[PDB]
Amino acid sequence: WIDQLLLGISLVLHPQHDFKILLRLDFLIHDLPPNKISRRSFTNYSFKIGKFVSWSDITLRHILKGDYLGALEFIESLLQPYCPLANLLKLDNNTEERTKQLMEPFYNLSLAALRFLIKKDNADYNRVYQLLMVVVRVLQQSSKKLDSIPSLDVFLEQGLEFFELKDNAVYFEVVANIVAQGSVTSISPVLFRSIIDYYAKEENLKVIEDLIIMLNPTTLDVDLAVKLCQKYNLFDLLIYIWNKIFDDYQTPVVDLIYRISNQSEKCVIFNGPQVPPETTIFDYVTYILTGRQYPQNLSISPSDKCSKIQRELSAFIFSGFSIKWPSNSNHKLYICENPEEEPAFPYFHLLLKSNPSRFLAMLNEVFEASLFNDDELVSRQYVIDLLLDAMKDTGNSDNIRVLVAIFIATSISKYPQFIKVSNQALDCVVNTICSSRVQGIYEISQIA
Amino acid sequence: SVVSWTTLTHVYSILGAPTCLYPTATYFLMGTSKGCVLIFNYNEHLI
Amino acid sequence: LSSWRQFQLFENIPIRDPNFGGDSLLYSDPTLCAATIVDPQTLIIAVNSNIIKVVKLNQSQVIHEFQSFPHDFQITFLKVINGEFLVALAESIGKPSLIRVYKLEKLPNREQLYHSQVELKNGNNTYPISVVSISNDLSCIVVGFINGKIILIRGDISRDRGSQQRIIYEDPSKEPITALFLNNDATACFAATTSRILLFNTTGRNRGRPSLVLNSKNGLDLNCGSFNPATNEFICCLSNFIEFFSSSGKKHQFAFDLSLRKRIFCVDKDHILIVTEETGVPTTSISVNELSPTIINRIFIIDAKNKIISLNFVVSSAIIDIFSTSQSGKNITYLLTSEGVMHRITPKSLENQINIIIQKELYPFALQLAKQHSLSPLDVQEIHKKYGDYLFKKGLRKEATDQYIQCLDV
Repeated sequence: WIDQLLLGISLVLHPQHDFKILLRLDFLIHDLPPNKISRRSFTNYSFKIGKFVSWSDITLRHILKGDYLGALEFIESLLQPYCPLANLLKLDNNTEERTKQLMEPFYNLSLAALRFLIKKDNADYNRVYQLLMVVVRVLQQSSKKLDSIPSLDVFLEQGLEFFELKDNAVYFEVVANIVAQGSVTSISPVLFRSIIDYYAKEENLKVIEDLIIMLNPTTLDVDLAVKLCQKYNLFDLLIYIWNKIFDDYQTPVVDLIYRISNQSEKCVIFNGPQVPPETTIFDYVTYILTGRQYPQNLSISPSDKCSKIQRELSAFIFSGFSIKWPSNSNHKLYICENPEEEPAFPYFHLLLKSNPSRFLAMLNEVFEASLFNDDELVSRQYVIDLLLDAMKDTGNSDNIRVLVAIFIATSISKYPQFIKVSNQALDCVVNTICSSRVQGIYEISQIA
Repeated sequence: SVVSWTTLTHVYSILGAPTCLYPTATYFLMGTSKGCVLIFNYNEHLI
Repeated sequence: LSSWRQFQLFENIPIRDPNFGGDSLLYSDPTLCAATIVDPQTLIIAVNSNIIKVVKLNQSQVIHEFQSFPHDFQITFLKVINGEFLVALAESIGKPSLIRVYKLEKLPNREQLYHSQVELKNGNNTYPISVVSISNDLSCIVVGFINGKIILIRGDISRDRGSQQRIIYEDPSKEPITALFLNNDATACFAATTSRILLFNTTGRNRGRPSLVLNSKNGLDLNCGSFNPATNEFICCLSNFIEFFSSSGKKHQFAFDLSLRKRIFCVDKDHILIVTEETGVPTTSISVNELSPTIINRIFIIDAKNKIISLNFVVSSAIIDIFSTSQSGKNITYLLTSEGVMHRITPKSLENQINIIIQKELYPFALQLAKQHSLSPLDVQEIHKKYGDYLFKKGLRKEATDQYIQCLDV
């Protein structure tokens, strides 16, 4: 019996639970009668006694070895609750105060390791990534609930200033791709701003998206993020925050509408000199209606909550009363500047008049979704009737009428459930499809 | 691994001046075919 | 294509799995999960998404079977390395994809019994994995997704950690990766995303950009590329062109009409094996009675150097995957259909080829065809003799005497 729980032909086995041996030794060199563990201690003529050593001694040897990663992994393995040799390793038996007294020299030596590498021009992308990932994960499992032990965020800020005079070229890169793979969120605002500035004088424009896409909304930092986005005019990122954090979708739509109808003075979300392209409203609605988060592909986080959002957007888009300012209000905005003409579906009319081709493409994409399926409520018949009545009344220069007729013909081409149309109604479409002087669409008209 | 071995060569000198042995709290005893048990302290101190 | 001539110079034999009789269905379960042959007498199969079995096709009797991995480990691909490890890979919808490696001649019976683990960790868990490539010496592995993301893993995989998950290239406009081929083992990579075929360098010093832009005007569809290992070439397919891109980048363009591709594969650095699917042809003159059944795939084997068509036959149902390996000097190919057949394609004897070609009456072509393999002089003299008499019997004598000039000593 080596100890109270450890028990020892050419291996100390713990009696508790399994009887697996500890390790192996070669006593033949020491001239091993065979039978000839006293007080936790032990060739041909001389007397040799073997004794255990300290973990700190092993760490010191690893320092002399020139590599700290071995000692890093050794300490991490020792940090596990299963330490049958804790008493033999001059450590406290219970794991709680064992981890309490440890993991401080872990932090100090991890800090010293980066300085050791940067001293001998260790600019290789390999070693730094491995060491940083190991440190990050190890600090991640150990939930720091006690005194001292600065969080992982503080460690990154400390390590940032170590690289200086062009040495910050790849350290930001090594900090990145951990957000991409995903093992930590809630980074320090200062380092966030530094990384944003570093990639600002560069044309990445894509690593930033993921940098915000994965990172949890628990760390808000909205004001700083909003200011950075406004300075960099990053409208796709701007809309996402309002979609998720501010929990408002009508406000971006109203801002885009104001940007459209010569009313940029009333915009709130977008106020910088740069103006987003008008096509955003022709893709954001597509994403929301079918179910999607702009600009990514994931439909929705909450299942049932999406129904309210889609019903709200569908009611607002195809309204016919020119609803008032979002939320409770006493006055109503207008599509046009002077409010005298009767607004019979003004928003839909404006959207159709702004761009025929993109609007038709968006509608064609929307019909293939399950939103119009019955499963107020808007069906395909309502939209087809709206377009059919919008066909006449000479309100178009015949540049949009032909496209509308083509789209109606294509929509009524397929009908197991779509729509039944009166015979006289088809006469207008048939006449319009081949009575216009517009050119460049001869090939499309034939197949349609 | 962490088993550092410390060796004292004074055993041969003491024998000149190895069947079984047993260590005490501070010293050790050795017995062989000589028939005289040898007591040796850890500080090179000697029936 | 009918522009060139048709030959018959590869021995093709189809066989049916005999275990299909009764309930011992070796090939009836949907097993789109990939397989791979090791030597001309062995075969591996995956089934039920976590069972691996080995079968000796010489007698169609199961030798050993095992099941590993937790649930939802849907096996995607399966292939053998230049050595013998036979890596295995799969994915889960929520759980991050885990890749592990086994060893040949060491069959597992317990649960894990692995040798190494790979921990590909993309953002969340979506966008299932696409074509992958692994180094011959187990040094670097390149993985491509179906959104525009390319990832690389380096270091030692056999014994050390498969770390260094550095991401290279982002591919804006959200285009899926269609082909990732590792070049000569030292340092090169070929990429494609249905446009802008790229010449990536695995040094890792790229600034998130195409290392060497090339033909950034078009691309190709899924699993439509090949790679000759002998001369480090990039045999691929285009709308009406075939390319021979090298390490530095050359262009040996050809001319051919091919507008219905689905899969291509090279064989022996001189013949390329393709599979063709057409499913009829629509036109105004003819009338489509109903949903016509898909005409089964027609297989062509194009040949380099001289322009000729090797074989053209029909298969039973479809093609799942192709193995196409052989340790001997000759090389053989293998196909797996829907129900499962073992079409064997082997090179025929040279004497049979010369006999059929002289039956075809194209003797002058047979001259250099025999010259390619450097036949014995006696065979050359015999060929000259038969050509000379076959010319003489027609009625022309001058060229017959010209052939007889070196037809002597026989």
